[PDB]
Amino acid sequence: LSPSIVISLSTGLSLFLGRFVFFNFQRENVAKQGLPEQNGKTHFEAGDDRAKEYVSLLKSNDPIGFNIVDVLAWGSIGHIVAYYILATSSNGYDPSFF
Amino acid sequence: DISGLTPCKDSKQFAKREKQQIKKLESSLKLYAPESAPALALNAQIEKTKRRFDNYGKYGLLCGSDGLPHLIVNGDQRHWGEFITPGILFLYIAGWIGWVGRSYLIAISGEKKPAMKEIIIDVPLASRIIFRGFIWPVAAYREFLNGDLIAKD
Amino acid sequence: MRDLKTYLSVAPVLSTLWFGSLAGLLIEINRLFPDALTFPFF
Amino acid sequence: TFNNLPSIFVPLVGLVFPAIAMASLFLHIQKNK
Amino acid sequence: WLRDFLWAQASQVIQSYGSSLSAYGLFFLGAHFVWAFSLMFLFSGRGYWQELIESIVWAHNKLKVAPATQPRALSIIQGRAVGVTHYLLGGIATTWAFFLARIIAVG
Amino acid sequence: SHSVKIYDTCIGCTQCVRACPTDVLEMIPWDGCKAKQIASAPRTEDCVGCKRCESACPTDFLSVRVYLWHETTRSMGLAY
Amino acid sequence: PPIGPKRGSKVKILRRESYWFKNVGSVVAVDQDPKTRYPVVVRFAKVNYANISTNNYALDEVEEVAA
Amino acid sequence: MALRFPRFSQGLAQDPTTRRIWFGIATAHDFESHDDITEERLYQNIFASHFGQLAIIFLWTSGNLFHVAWQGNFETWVQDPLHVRPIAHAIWDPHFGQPAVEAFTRGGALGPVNIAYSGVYQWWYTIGLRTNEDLYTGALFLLFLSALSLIGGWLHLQPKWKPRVSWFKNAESRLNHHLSGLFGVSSLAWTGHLVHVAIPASRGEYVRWNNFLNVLPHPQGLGPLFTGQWNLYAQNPDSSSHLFGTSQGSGTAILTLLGGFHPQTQSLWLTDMAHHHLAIAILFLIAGHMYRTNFGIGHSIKDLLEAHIPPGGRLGRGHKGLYDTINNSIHFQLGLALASLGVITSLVAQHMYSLPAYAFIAQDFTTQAALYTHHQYIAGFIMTGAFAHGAIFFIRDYNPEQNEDNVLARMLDHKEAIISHLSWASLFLGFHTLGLYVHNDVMLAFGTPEKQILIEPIFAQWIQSAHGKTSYGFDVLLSSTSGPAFNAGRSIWLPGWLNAINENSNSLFLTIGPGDFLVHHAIALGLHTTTLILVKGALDARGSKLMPDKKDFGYSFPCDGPGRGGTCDISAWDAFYLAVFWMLNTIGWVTFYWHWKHITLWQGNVSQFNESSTYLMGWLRDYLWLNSSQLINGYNPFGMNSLSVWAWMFLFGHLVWATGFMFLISWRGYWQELIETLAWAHERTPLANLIRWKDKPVALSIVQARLVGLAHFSVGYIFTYAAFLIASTSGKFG
Amino acid sequence: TKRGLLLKFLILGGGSLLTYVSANSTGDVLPIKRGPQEPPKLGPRGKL
Ligand code: CLA
Ligand code: CLA
Ligand code: CLA
Ligand code: CLA
Ligand code: CLA
Ligand SMILES: CC1=C(/C=C/C(C)=C/C=C/C(C)=C/C=C/C=C(C)/C=C/C=C(C)/C=C/C2=C(C)CCCC2(C)C)C(C)(C)CCC1
Ligand SMILES: CC1=C(C/C=C(\C)CCC[C@H](C)CCC[C@H](C)CCCC(C)C)C(=O)c2ccccc2C1=O
Ligand SMILES: CC1=C(C/C=C(\C)CCC[C@H](C)CCC[C@H](C)CCCC(C)C)C(=O)c2ccccc2C1=O
Ligand code: SF4
Repeated sequence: LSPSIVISLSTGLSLFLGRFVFFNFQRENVAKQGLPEQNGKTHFEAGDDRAKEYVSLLKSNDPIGFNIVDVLAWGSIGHIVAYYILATSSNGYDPSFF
Repeated sequence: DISGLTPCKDSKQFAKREKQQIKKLESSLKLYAPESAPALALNAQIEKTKRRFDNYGKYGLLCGSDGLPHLIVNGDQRHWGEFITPGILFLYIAGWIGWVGRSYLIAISGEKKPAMKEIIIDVPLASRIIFRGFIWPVAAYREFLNGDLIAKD
Repeated sequence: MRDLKTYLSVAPVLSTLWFGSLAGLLIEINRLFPDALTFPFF
Repeated sequence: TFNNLPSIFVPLVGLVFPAIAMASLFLHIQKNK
Repeated sequence: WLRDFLWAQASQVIQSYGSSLSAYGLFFLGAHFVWAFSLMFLFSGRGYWQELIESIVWAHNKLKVAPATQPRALSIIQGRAVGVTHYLLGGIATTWAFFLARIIAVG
Repeated sequence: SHSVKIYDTCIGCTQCVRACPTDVLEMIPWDGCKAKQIASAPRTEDCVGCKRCESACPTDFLSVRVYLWHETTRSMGLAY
Repeated sequence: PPIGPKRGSKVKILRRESYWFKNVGSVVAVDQDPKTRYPVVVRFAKVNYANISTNNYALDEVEEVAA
Repeated sequence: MALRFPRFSQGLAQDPTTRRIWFGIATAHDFESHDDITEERLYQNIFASHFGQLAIIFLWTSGNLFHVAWQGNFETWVQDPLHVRPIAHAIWDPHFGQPAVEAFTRGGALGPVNIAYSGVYQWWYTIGLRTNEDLYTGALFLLFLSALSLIGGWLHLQPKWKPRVSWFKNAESRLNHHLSGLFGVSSLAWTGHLVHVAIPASRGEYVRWNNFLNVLPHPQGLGPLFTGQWNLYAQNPDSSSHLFGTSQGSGTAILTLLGGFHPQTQSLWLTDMAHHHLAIAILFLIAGHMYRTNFGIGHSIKDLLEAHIPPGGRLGRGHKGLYDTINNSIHFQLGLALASLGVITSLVAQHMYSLPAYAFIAQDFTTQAALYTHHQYIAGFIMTGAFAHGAIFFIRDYNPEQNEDNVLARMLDHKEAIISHLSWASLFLGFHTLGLYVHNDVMLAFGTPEKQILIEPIFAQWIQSAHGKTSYGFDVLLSSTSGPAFNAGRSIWLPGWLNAINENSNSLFLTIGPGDFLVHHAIALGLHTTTLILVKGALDARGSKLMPDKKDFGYSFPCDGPGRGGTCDISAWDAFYLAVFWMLNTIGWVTFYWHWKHITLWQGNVSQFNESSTYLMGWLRDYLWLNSSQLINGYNPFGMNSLSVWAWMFLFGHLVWATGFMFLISWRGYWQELIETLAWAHERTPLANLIRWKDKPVALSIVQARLVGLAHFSVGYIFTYAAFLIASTSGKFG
Repeated sequence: TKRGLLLKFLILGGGSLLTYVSANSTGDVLPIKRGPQEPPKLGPRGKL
């Protein structure tokens, strides 16, 4: 398996899990935690004028609600698992338990 | 032979320590008349030393490179006599004491001024309470199960 | 003797009697079984 | 003159700067607005 | 004084172990201790020790072994007395062990 | 200077005032105790902080209560 | 009606700032005046750090023990 | 705000006495207690102060670099490192006599100099930095960073950039950035340095800023990384014959996991450390992207604490409400921070000696001792401060009604159990450790060392035997060849690790014995007792049965009067103050143990420690009396030597350690009634009625004098032991 | 007489005289400016 094939397959199978399988769990956990609450109020509600949850980057169209940040997240997991596969395979290491 | 320690009956440094101490005592034994009382006390100390080293030989003590009996307190049966068989013999006796002095404190807890029995110990009451702690472990066990060991505030 | 047994019942007199007896016990044990580092009696 | 520079600065930091700082901070200690 | 007197003359009290003067060796260190043990009393104060004692008294009430003579930390004056007492004892016994070991082992 | 605040657990025994070496305290009329009096503290500016008032207060913890605070020449026990 | 516990009733203390907190005591007397804030005089077996065995407590700073 | 010098406090400014000066010095950095203070202004002052501290850190490092560049023999040290002495800085003392100039001339210097026992030579030589111009450039850059931190601290005090209170309370974005960038990108950048510079510098060529864009750290270059063939970065590990600083026996690998030491330097491989910092960079960059900041993903630390409530209520309400008692409380943040920092500082000390990272730092023996002693005393102090700030949190910042029944209030619910079981553990340890030490003292006294109670540390020897140390015959996971641990790692790092740990000459997992057991239990006594004092002062910070209103008196207050039996040293500050004594004792034990074990290893007679560490007259004779000969002979009547300064500092530390006893033993009241007589004498002495104080000269305050005695005590402790540990380890050098 | 001009004068005159007389002090007044004036001896363990 060439490394381009490995990277592409693992990334595809990561954001496939993110788009279809582990979407409702991730999103319901997100809604459960919700926001970082500083003394009941949120970080932006209490002030700071910099911790506003960006919506111009999260408004992207999808029938299920996939955004570019989930594309980065599932896909960072993708490239990470791909490089774990690639390095672990390219390292001729003998666990030699037996 | 645990922890890289030769036994003391086989350790050459242990026998060398024995011979060194014995020569140190004999060099002090020469200054006295062979029938005199200091000389006899030194000879008794010499036999005490010799049988001390023999007994540390026969009781399974392990000697290091320095040549001194080390105690293996981990749990090996061969060396339980170094820590656990004494240790239980401590926890018994110690738990005798605390089970006595606690019980006494419960027996003089219901007095009018119970502090004048702390400084003036009722020897009859204390002598009745002292041997209650002979078989203290079953009393402490049952009082733990009956809840009488821990006050409920 | 009345009120002497109360004095001998006092904490320091009783402590010195108990610890003198106990110390003599330990001392005579160490005379009988000197230089002990193991309990070999099982 | 680079082996002479310790002779310049060790007094200037150790005698002169302590006099400056002690005087200035003693005035700041006793000031009243 | 640290080198030619304290370090130099306190060689016989450390080589004392073995020969008769081993007690003077021992009474060196123990005296060295009790002096330092006094520093527990002089430096500290009754309040900390009373609060530690009340925690330990809680630990004793939880086993029906509460004493009737209520445990109180030493009086402030008594803490100072115990401190100066152990301080003088330890320092003076250190000096006594040092002196006697040195001078019995050299003259 | 200091802050000698008292609390309503006072019983009107008049020992905090009889111990005070600077007249910080004074008994006033009150209706909260059997003795019908309580120990005020007007002259807190004269308080040295010696806490004889609360080394004589026979309550469960304390009623008179000295909180050490800004130290003036009257509160630092200074005759110079 | 006499308010509070009785002149021999056993009681325990719920006052956080007391020496005898969560410790039982004996009610000496209860002041029946409804203007004294701390009427319940309690007597304790063991002295406090001030070598005092009694203090007046409130009605809600006290709890009639069931023993 | 106020008028006189404590402008931050109009209570000390309105103090006629000299207490104004002292307390305005002391309470200067206690921004929480100043007048007209807000949480916003408190946070902003803290931020600017952090900038000032970073500026001073970079300035101090620039000073080290400048004084090694200007006055150091660093260009000569990188030629023959293990036989040329480092030079910290020059010395221009106009009080020096000509013999002292003849004596302090070391390292092949033009004049008198000081020997760098700090290890900056070894560390700088290991990370590159060959010529003195490199150190000059580094000092210039750190001066620039000092000015940058000063600029930032001034800029973030102006109104246009004064950050808001809710910005310092963003406890998710800060963790995200600090894990990802401060911890991860910084470890990644240190890997970049170790790969582009320090590994080429160890293997000859000097990759500097002018020629680092046109040299390859690996001959292929980013093919292995992008193609995933990362094993190509572990091809030539410069095996077993590499001369550090020259290309003889060098290699091409940059991230090979070898384990163990260099053969020449007896330090770790720069390829190992490059791969290390790379690995933890990946781990910290991954761990950064955890806390939700702005982007709709991540955790909220609130709903992690709020959600970690166990059913059954064994903890109680769990961590329900603990985000607010840390985010809104800077003393909880500071206590946790100093706790972690003390743990990892002790870890730094315990790993830098046994796994030395720098070239020829295991070969200079005084450097290792100075470093271990330094970081361990720093760690003990930082730990004492962690606990002191936990106490200050419990007094100043703890809100019980906000955190009812949670995992933090349950501390105070059963604080007596914690304090009493710490008071059991410490009491047990002291009784038995001292009993065994005294038993062995008496046995050696009575000439019967065979009667000693020499309890072998089987449980640490078993761990050493679980790491490959074949010195006890336990045959455990890594000492046994037939095991899963000696199979899954026998091809990667266990060769080097085994060949390093089995070497009896290095500090890696030293061969221990019964003296090591006994002193480890003394160490446990010290840790448990310092912990007891500190935890007891933290949990009795809000109040006790003797003083339930302690929270109303603040952290530092003298006492509560002589009433109620006596309330001397009842504050949580006083608990801290007594715990500094027990801490200094504890670190003195750990460092005495370290220094004697290591000086006996370096000398060669490990048997000396093994037969002499079990009884305390062995510590007094064979360590303190024996190793202090060359020290106290630093200046004798017939001459002096290079250790004269350490003899003088030894006696100086003795003098101030004894002067602290004046303030600790002798208390106030005697001194106020003395200074009253002195004030009388000044006001009635002719030609001195002209001169009159403006600040009324009162004696030192009580809590102040406990602090001053503790400061003299600790200064003397530290200076005395530094002098002894450097002079003894530099008088002979192993 | 002028204090603000006396404090400044004493500071910038004392510091000047001190940093001057120390600079031009030959190797006869104070020995720190002489130098070693002796062959430097090797340290323990070769030099380390
Ligand atoms: C806490 C630390 C510690 C420990 C563990 C020990 C341990 C020991 N020391 Mg050391 N020692 C210590 C502190 C310590 N010492 C200190 C602080 C000092 C200075 C004061 C000394 C000074 C010292 C000296 C000078 C000597 C010792 C000796 C000994 C040994 C005691 C042998 C002996 O007489 O007991 C024998 C057992 C007893 C006395 C207990 C008997 C209890 C009674 C009879 C009741 C038991 C029976 C009971 C009814 C239960 C039966 C069961 C059932 C049928 C009911 C032992 C190895 C001696 C030795 O042999 O050297 C190794 C010795 O000469 N020690
Ligand atoms: C009379 C005793 C005495 C005195 C006064 C000095 C004086 C000095 N020695 Mg020392 N020395 C002495 C005896 C003495 N020596 C002896 C007997 C030996 C043994 C042979 C030595 C060995 C020795 C060595 C080995 C070195 C010195 C150095 C120095 C110089 C330090 C440079 C300086 O001022 O930096 C500034 C001083 C400091 C930073 C230290 C003061 C720290 C203060 C107290 C703490 C901070 C307090 C607070 C924040 C600020 C308050 C003050 C504020 C108003 C400014 C200085 C001239 C060094 C030197 O010349 O290098 C340049 C050096 O390396 N000396
Ligand atoms: C990725 C972006 C980023 C980065 C790099 C930083 C970096 C920093 N911030 Mg943070 N910050 C950020 C984002 C970031 N911040 C955001 C988004 C916010 C708003 C939420 C804040 C809010 C904030 C506050 C409120 C404060 C900081 C502070 C700091 C400084 C920490 C002090 C220090 O030097 O620790 C250095 C510590 C380390 C590098 C960790 C090392 C620990 C390891 C485990 C030790 C062992 C290895 C050791 C390094 C080896 C030594 C060997 C040899 C080289 C000596 C540091 C400059 C503080 C400061 O100082 O202000 C100026 C401060 O008060 N920041
Ligand atoms: C050598 C000096 C020394 C010694 C021995 C101790 C001992 C102790 N300190 Mg420390 N302490 C010291 C100095 C010392 N301290 C100093 C200088 C300070 C600074 C003020 C402190 C501050 C301090 C604090 C703040 C705390 C302690 C605590 C403790 C206890 C810790 C538990 C332990 O190890 O008990 C084991 C017992 C010992 C080590 C006692 C040794 C004596 C022997 C074993 C008893 C038998 C001797 C002999 C047979 C009696 C006969 C003599 C006579 C009747 C004729 C213990 C009593 C803690 C505490 O008490 O809580 C438990 C605590 O919270 N101490
Ligand atoms: C840390 C900084 C520091 C520095 C750089 C010096 C520098 C000096 N000291 Mg030291 N000293 C210091 C700290 C320091 N001292 C401290 C902290 C103490 C207390 C322990 C002492 C105690 C001390 C004593 C007791 C003596 C010295 C002496 C000396 C002089 C060297 C003797 C010699 O060979 O010259 C010989 C040179 C001369 C005799 C001519 C002196 C030239 C003077 C100083 C010029 C006047 C300058 C100016 C007008 C006054 C200062 C202005 C102010 C702003 C600083 C030299 C000027 C000796 C000395 O000279 O006495 C005066 C001496 O006896 N010092
Ligand atoms: C007072 C207070 C405070 C402070 C406190 C402190 C200061 C603490 C400390 C603490 C500490 C200082 C701690 C430490 C700890 C540690 C631990 C807990 C450990 C663990 C470990 C482990 C778990 C291990 C494991 C392992 C091993 C064994 C080795 C190898 C690897 C492994 C991983 C396997 C605060 C602020 C908080 C709050 C308030 C109160
Ligand atoms: C250690 C210490 C304490 C605690 C010391 C205690 C409370 C006194 C020691 C009492 C002994 C241990 C009581 C036990 C002796 C009994 C007679 C019981 C005998 C029965 C067996 C133990 C033999 C203080 O109260 C104190 C007060 C003021 C300043 C400094 C300090 C101080 O340093
Ligand atoms: C000696 C002593 C004094 C006398 C202390 C006097 C009044 C203060 C010190 C005298 C002068 C001011 C020496 C100053 C020494 C240092 C040079 C000052 C360093 C401070 C700078 C860093 C700012 C006390 O007042 C005292 C009070 C309470 C308990 C114990 C003691 C105590 O032991
Ligand atoms: S001493 Fe206490 S109870 Fe008595 S009058 Fe004063 S405040 Fe009231």
